[PDB]
Amino acid sequence: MAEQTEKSFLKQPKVFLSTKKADKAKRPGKAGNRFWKSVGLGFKTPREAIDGTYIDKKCPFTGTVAIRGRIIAGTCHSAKMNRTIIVRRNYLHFVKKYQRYEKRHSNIPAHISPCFRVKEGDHVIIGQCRPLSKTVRFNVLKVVP
Amino acid sequence: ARGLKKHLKRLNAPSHWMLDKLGGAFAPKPSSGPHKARECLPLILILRNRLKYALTYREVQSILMQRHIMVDGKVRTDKTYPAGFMDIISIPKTGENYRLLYDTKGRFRLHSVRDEDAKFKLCKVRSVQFGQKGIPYLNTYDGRTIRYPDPLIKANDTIKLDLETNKIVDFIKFDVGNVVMVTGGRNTGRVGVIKNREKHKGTFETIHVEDAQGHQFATRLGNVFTIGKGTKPWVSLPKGKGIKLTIIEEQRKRDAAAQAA
Amino acid sequence: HVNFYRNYGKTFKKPRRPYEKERLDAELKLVGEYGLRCKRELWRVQYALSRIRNAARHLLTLD
Amino acid sequence: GISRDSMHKRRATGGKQKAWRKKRKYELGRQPANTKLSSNKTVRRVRVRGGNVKWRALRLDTGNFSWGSEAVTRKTRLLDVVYNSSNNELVRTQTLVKNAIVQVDAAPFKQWYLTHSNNVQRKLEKRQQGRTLDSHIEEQFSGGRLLACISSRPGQCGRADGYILEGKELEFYMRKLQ
RNA sequence: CCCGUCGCUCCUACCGAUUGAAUGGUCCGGUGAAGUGUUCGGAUCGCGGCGACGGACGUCGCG
RNA sequence: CCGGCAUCGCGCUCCUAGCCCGGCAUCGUUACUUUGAAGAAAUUAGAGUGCUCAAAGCAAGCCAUCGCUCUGGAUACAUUAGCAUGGGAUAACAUCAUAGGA
RNA sequence: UACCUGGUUGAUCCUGCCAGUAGUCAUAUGCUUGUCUCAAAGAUUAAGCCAUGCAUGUGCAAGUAUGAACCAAUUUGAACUGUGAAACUGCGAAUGGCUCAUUAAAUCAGUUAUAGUUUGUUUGAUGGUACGUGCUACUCGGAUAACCGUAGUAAUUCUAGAGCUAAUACGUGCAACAAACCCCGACUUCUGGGAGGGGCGCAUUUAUUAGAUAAAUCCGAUGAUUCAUGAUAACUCGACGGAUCGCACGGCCUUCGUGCCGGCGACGCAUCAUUCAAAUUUCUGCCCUAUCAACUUUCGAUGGUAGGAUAGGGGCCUACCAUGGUGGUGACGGGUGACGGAGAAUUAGGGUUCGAUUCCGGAGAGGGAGCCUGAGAAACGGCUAC
Ligand SMILES: [Mg+2]
Ligand SMILES: [Mg+2]
Ligand SMILES: [Mg+2]
Ligand SMILES: [Mg+2]
Ligand SMILES: [Mg+2]
Ligand SMILES: [Mg+2]
Ligand SMILES: [Mg+2]
Ligand SMILES: [Mg+2]
Ligand SMILES: [Mg+2]
Ligand SMILES: [Mg+2]
Ligand SMILES: [Mg+2]
Ligand SMILES: [Mg+2]
Ligand SMILES: [Mg+2]
Ligand SMILES: [Mg+2]
Repeated sequence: MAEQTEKSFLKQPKVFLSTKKADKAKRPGKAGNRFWKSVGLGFKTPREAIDGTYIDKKCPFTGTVAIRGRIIAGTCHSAKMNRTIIVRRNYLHFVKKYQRYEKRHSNIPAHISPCFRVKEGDHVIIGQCRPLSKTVRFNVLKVVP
Repeated sequence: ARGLKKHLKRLNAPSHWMLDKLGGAFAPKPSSGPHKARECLPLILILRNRLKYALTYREVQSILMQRHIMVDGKVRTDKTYPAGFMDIISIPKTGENYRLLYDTKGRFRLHSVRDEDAKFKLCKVRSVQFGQKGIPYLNTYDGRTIRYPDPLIKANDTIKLDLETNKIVDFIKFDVGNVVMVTGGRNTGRVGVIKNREKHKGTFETIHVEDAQGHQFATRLGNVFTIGKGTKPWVSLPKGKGIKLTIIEEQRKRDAAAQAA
Repeated sequence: HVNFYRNYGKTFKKPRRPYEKERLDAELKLVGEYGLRCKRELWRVQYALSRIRNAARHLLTLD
Repeated sequence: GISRDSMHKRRATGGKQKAWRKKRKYELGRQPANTKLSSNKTVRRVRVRGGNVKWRALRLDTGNFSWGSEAVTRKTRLLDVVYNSSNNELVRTQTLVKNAIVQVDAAPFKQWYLTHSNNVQRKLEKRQQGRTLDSHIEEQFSGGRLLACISSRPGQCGRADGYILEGKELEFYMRKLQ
């Protein structure tokens, strides 16, 4: 459909689509149903991920990646990549001699599941996963515009 | 390094072994076993250091090659064997039996027990789950794996294990209201009673404990080890009944004990 | 090489001002009256005293 | 030799990265197997970390293929590779990798479907109540072969295993083979 | 009291025609030892079938 | 010095839940501060102890200094970052006039 | 000890530096040197070069002793007995020791993660089917050292050929059911049935399927999983599933036959868990320099899909596609007479400077590069090449 735009047919692992005795209430990812999961740590699975048609191996809610480690919160800084954003963390670093502060920042790449929509400069909550690319080790879980 | 390390330099040895810093360049380096080598007490220290049954390295070996020392029911001739918390060390030749328990200062002590209370130990369960062919089995925190447990025993609980029959004989359900002896951190040695448990999704669970003499403290789940059901514990306590005290309390203890002498 | 781990320390300290008559005479008074062999014996007593006084002052600062 | 460390890479800033180390053996890679599809089967063992073994298959001829909706898996032959989504030159070289598209003799499947006295017919008749067998599979059968996808790593486990395409997947690869 | 030019003695640095000189690295182009993987190869070495043939022989059994 | 209430204290099914009753959890975030956990030893500070003193060391001391007794081998500091707990003055950043409010 | 003093003037009060004054677990050098305890010592320049010697080998009752021995010595079946050298087999040599050249978000420290992996060994638990047409196990190989003997070469733990002989070396090779369930399926009666009888340990790989609510007979785990785990269909030219070794004896006959047994141990195979660890990995933190403002990107620079490779995640690498990524909050470059930390010196407080060196982590073995063995090495008291 809209997802099948690449040189190979993209599908979720371990869901048998051409099932014989199908159903609408067995379990997520059983009898042909699209698979989804709840990440945990008090986050809620977006409805657009639940009844979604996108296929994303790296999505927190429908893909194979697990969220574990740190939970950082920041603001979106760049959304000009395919399914990946750069977020800014702004923080205060203490300068001990002068007993004062200075403003520092860090750029964190994070994978953005198609179930979200991000402008530039939205509040994002990202959670850590296994390395997904050279620089990405975090996944977007919440977006507040 | 291109492989495993086999020496333990004396300054890097655990602080609760109380090894003196000029007594050589190396420390015994506990061999792999049922305890994590930073929370164990090798046989070299049990014989040579604490019990003063031997004066040198080689005397400990002369003791062990003769099959006197028995650890938890089997004879262990390895010299750096990692004996640990709640193990039993038995010398039948002298007919003497010790349970390894903590003292309030965080150091292992050999508490003498009777022969009745040496055929059993307690052990905390690491987890329970299925194995090959659907068989359920539980993990302890000292290596033992038991198959076909009571289907109620869940993780973090305690079990009594007879050394003779090697199976379970009773268990304690980890929960609020039981006595627990702390096995890590600064509070190791202190017994107490579980008063509160607060969960935190994605981090360590923390336990809030209250001593019998009123002092209140806290630790994390991994460092708590239940001893008994209810306020009564199932096993003997050492010279102090697991009650921490301030430095001023023991200063008073020394000076008050200095008037009768 | 163990035995490198044995501690050792300094017990005295020389005066900041080498030649001042007042301190010179005050120190010689003690070196004579108590039959000490040299100034170092007086200075190590002073250094031990200064240690115990710093400890006392710190404890007095607290509540 | 071939290596899997990040040292030769440039930093994310694009700054060059100085060499502070030599290459470590726990970082190695090996050259690929590019398993050809040919009769003279050859699978050659590899000693890998931990003392374990991987089976590098250099040349395979038969395979194990599952037909999902019918819940049967049978050994068969591989006749050709027709489409590879990574590189066409792999197709031109008849190289087997995971997710390649292959044609399969399908006769063992046909003979299973030939199956499915009195009690025997009172079971053929129990079945055939749910016979669907969408025409897309039927046409391929009359052709003699089935389109299949490899679901194993021949250069890793030394085998060519897979499934027959069905439904959305089958029709997608059909329109791509056009 | 004091300024500068010029002359003498010592010192320090600067520019500099001279494709000045030496030296190490880097990039691109080429040549490329040796190892590792692979394709052939096959000295000889193994049931040395067999014809039931007279230690040989070759058809060999595959390694 | 503080708990526990009451004035004109936005709620609870679910955990703790007194004999109809305090003290319940998500529908703004931080800095700051308080307390705790987890923090290698050696070094530093520091408790004990007459190596003859000291620099040290981690010992030793009593027994009738007779078939062994009592033992010790504390405690603390650890900026910044990370985890958790109470406070909500001070100061940030986000924001009730489209009522799309409860 | 929260401290100052000499010096610009004819004299004054200042600014301001110079000089003094003290320390250094700080190096050298000079003069001197009686006792006791203590203990740094080719780091700095040359991570420059090395004669010679030594630094890693190893035996239990428990792998293999007529190859030649010592010591018993046999009554001359039966032992090479008791004790062994040598040699095969196994294991270890990947730890320790030394140094600080390279290395400035690198290493490293605190703090995370593996639901992203490997792990000889220790410890606990565990283990049927090998073919028999699953109807209780189905047979024993050759060849090599120590030795013996003929040599080569100037030469070396350089080497060729011949005669012997072992195994826990090497190579074959018996297999424990109800088959529990699953698919076939001659006939029976009509099936919802009965069914005679052929194909189904543990690993490998793939696929399908199960793995349970919500208040008016659901039943393991996590913060979170298509999880643990079970069933099913197949696959593989399967690493595997004991042809081994020590003493001890000691009940009882079925041929009274080392007779039926039966123990305590050693070593070894495979799986899980544990322990001993490693590898990757999250957040924050590092000196001077702008007379270093743009850098990276064709040739991987940032991301996406599918693969290949790896123990495993990942542009790690390949193909295709998108145009990103870092930067005055200092990127990129340059200097470092820069390994990081614990720590050191001086310290009223705040600070300043140092940290080659015995503990932790990293890195290297003349410079690069490539490897074999192995659980573990990109090893150098291992190899190959320059
Ligand atoms: Mg080393
Ligand atoms: Mg050891
Ligand atoms: Mg001052
Ligand atoms: Mg003047
Ligand atoms: Mg004058
Ligand atoms: Mg000066
Ligand atoms: Mg990619
Ligand atoms: Mg991938
Ligand atoms: Mg350097
Ligand atoms: Mg140097
Ligand atoms: Mg070191
Ligand atoms: Mg090295
Ligand atoms: Mg050299
Ligand atoms: Mg090397």
